[PDB]
Amino acid sequence: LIRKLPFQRLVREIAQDFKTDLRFQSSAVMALQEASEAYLVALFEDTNLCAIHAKRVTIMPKDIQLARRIRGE
Amino acid sequence: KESYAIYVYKVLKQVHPDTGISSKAMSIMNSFVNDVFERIAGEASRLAHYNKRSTITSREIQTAVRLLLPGELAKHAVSEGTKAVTKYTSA
Amino acid sequence: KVLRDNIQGITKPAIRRLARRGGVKRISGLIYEETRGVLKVFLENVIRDAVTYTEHAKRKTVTAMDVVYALKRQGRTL
Amino acid sequence: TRFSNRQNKTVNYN
Amino acid sequence: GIDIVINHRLLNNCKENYEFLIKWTDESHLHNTWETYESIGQVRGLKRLDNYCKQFIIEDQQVRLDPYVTAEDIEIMDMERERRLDEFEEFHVPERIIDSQRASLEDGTSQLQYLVKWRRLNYDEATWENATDIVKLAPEQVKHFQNRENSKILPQYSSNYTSQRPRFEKLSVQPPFIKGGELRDFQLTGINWMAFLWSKGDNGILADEMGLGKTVQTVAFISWLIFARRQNGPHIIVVPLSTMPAWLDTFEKWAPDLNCICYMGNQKSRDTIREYEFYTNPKTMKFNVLLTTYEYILKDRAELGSIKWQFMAVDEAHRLKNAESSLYESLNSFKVANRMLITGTPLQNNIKELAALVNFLMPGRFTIDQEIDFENQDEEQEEYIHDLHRRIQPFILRRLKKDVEKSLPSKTERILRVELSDVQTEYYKNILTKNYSALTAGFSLLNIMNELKKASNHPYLFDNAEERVLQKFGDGKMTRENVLRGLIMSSGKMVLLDQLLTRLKKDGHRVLIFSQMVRMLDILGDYLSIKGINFQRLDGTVPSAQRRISIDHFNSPDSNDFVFLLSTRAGGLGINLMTADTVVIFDSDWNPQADLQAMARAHRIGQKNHVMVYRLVSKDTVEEEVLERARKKMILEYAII
Amino acid sequence: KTRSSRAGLQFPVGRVHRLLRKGNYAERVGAGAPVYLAAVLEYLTAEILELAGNAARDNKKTRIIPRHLQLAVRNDEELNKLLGRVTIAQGGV
DNA sequence: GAGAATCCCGGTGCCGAGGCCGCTCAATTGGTCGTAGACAGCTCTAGCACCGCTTAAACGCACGTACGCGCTGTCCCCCGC
DNA sequence: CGGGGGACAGCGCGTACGTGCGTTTAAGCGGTGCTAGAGCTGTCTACGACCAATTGAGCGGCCTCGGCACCGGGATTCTC
Ligand SMILES: Nc1ncnc2c1ncn2[C@@H]1O[C@H](COP(=O)(O)OP(=O)(O)O)[C@@H](O)[C@H]1O
Ligand code: BEF
Ligand SMILES: [Mg+2]
Repeated sequence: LIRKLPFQRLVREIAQDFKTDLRFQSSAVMALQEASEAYLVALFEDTNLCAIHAKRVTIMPKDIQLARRIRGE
Repeated sequence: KESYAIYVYKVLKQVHPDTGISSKAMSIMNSFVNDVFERIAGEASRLAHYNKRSTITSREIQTAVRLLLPGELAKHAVSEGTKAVTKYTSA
Repeated sequence: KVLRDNIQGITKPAIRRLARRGGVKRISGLIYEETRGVLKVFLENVIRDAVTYTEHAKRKTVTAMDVVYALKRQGRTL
Repeated sequence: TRFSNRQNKTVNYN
Repeated sequence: GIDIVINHRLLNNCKENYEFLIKWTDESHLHNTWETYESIGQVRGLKRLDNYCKQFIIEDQQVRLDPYVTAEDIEIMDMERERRLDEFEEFHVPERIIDSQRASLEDGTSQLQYLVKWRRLNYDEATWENATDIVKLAPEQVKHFQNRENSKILPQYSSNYTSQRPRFEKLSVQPPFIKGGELRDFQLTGINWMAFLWSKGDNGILADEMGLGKTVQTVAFISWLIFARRQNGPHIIVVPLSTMPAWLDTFEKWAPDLNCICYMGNQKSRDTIREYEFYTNPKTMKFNVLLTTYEYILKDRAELGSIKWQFMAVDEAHRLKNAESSLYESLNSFKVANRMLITGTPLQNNIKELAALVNFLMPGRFTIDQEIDFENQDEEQEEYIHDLHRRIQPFILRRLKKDVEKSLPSKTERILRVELSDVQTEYYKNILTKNYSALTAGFSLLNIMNELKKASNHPYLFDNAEERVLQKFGDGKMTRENVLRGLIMSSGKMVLLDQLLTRLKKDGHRVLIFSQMVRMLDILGDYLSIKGINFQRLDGTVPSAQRRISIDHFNSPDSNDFVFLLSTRAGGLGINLMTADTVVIFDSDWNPQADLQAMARAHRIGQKNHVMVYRLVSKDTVEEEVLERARKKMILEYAII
Repeated sequence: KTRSSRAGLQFPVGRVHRLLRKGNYAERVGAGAPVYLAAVLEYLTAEILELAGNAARDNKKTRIIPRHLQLAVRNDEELNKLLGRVTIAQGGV
């Protein structure tokens, strides 16, 4: 769903912050895509539950913050 | 290399020989097998240490699985383990 | 060529698709920047530990197995 | 032949 | 629906007053008419008129209001105008009729429409238009269409040959099928030797030198085998994109009566080609020969693989390097009675590539294997390479212009050793030294060779270098001339080549620039434009039509654009630039044969005069090592000869 | 006959018996434990594979694929709640 | 403004914390033996960078409506005693 | 049990979001080409494990003293 080239360029940027010189297996990039997609989708399902509890059709950033606090923190 | 795919194939043919399996699914089964194994083993070890025991036996695993596993799956699996070890020991 | 991809690479249509997969009906236009931040944090959390795994192997290259170790423990907690 | 012990809900996955 | 206007003629003034040469979504280019905003009213696609209104506004702004726009920029605008309008007029001339049908009109009458394709244009536009105009505008095209409808050169007219192969031997007569010129002994002997090889039954390689006639030779041979060997069943010619028009032009001059096609474009284009052009009564396929590019094979791999091909021909056949190439796979999923591989140099790099080629010709028939391989000197490998040489020699044709036609004047070739700038020295050191702060000042060390090589051609390939350079100049930013200086000073090669270019400018010499690096060819494009030079660029990004017409114009003798700038990967192959006397290379590749190909782009049957060739080599930097490895690769060529 | 076939089991009792040492889980291991372990391993995989086979069969596919596994895993609440933190690569929602 | 609740101050009890002493077990010291790890070298492959080409996706703008927000009024419940 | 406040519903208005359309842009795929490090193998030496003896500290029990908590009274502070 999410685009491997942008995604992996982001990944390498962040890695470059910690190490400053890396190599990556493409399988590692794939795994990071799968993980990030699954995590984000779960968080979306949560935040939607929040939005409907607040009787909105639109989700709001407040719903993201709340969901992340309650589940994640 | 040290992998179960042949055993997966055995039980696959034993459970649904009309179904093939993707290598991806096969690898997922291998990852799954390793995960459940390390889960039960790590628990049984720590239980044995708690019991001050240097040895692991059927009881430890039989207890650990009843701890890990959902209630139906537990007593079904427990019965399968006891049946199997009965056959093994009676042989 | 002035823009930088790390933020931009994750972009309105893909976020929309993720939301639709998440069953969301409608979204405020503000949401995307929250999620990018959250994504960065999530990504940042995992990759740091993958780096340290790679350090303990003293290897330059990061494998999917290192990712699996970091993602295994971190994912279960989160 | 590897029979299943549990009695569980029937599912349609199609 | 609305389609976007050819031309405009006489902001609210712009909207009310003016008139535009519309086109419509279902009507061919000849249905263009002058229309006005209120006369059309609201119609589907009016945003195109809005776009053209915006364009016309900015045209007025650039042509008339901006005081800076120089006279030569107005002349370039007039060129853009007249060149595009002439190309619209070419879209207003048919190129092909595909089929004919009579259809009922709303008046209850009926009319005979010809499915018409148009010049510079393809089967996305092509549509049924009443023959009443076709018959008067291009009766030649009507005649050719009536020929192409009826050639009986079609798959159903030929058998499964492989069971039998009659002999052939060399001949000394001009091919009678050919309208396009006059073969000499070498082209004819091409025809002869290919016919003999076919008559052994075999698949062959043509490697007489680059630009020496292969295209005309191969069309003459395919014509011979169609006529002589009744090879009426489809032949597939796979061609590098840029040369597909020239191959067409070859047919359109050398055997214009043949029923052959080029296969390209969007799925709609390719579908309409398949159904209308290929299929009869959907199957049997109307064409005798299909041109394709490599990727358009993959675009229809199994579909075209369903045809019983009688002949495969392959330009730049080193495009097939190894068995695992997706192309090599697809071409061996295809089945064919004959294969012929064309390249003015038979191997780029290594014995394994030639092994894969000969396996593609005759799989497993040649005992060529790593167990004897190219140790730089070895009696056993040198014996076996001469054994392979004599084994292959019946199956390769090779000559130089030195053999073929001493009339063709030779090439000067020279290396231009040049010093680093201070900027070059700094950055190169800052790659030899590992300075993450220097990277942070303008960011990866993960390929040091590439970083230092591209730096070594130009530090402006790091974007912060232009800022920090022109700011340490301080005046550099301030004016075009100060920018020009602050740029050109930054590499010694740039200074030298600027001197040489100024000399050629005084000479009136016509010159080709080549590089591996598209960003460098951009920096050089900007340098040329700020220097006020007239030139064209070519690289793999420009689509077919603009690149084609760019080549055509530059080959036109009146072309004031005296410089052509080219990528190697796209521009170095297949093309003839006979208007250019001189060639320069900023950087050799790992592979020498690519450089020989670039040279061939100048060096051709059509070259009028002795050519001159220069290589810009930085002093004490890795390219010398690259050059020595490329020379070792050339030693492999010298060993196989 | 081999320990597995003696138990009727279709898994490498010798491997896991070795692995119980190789993983340091205990310096001693009792002979039934690897057998009992193998029995429950076989049972567990059979239950999931049966559901996944239905999933492939229902999707008219012979190939069991991550989608079919994921669909099975999420349909049983017990497996799903057992596997609530397991994530299936290329297993869609 | 008045009353109720909260805080501060002082005394006393009660127990726990802190210290001391003696004994036992663990920790330390020294020696022996082997294997695991470290080091070095070689070969293989996968990872990195860039170009060529197609096409689909993404972006930007305009148009429309629907949803969200705020306001108002009524009613029930929960809070407080 | 009584009273007051919050909750809920309905209505109006404006803006934001969604959809359509066209054009631009970068991804996706294939190929080019090379080098680095990945992994494997072999060898040697250091380090820990094991065993034995000795010594000192820690643990356990007991005693004494001080700190903390609770209770009562008065003054301060908040709330209606
Ligand atoms: N038989 C011929 N007579 C005259 N000119 C020729 C002949 N063959 C080729 N040429 C010239 O060569 C040019 C084509 O180069 P070509 O040989 O087709 O490249 P290649 O064969 O290397 O692909 C044409 O412009 C044409 O003028
Ligand atoms: F293919 Be030729 F050398 F132009
Ligand atoms: Mg050619």
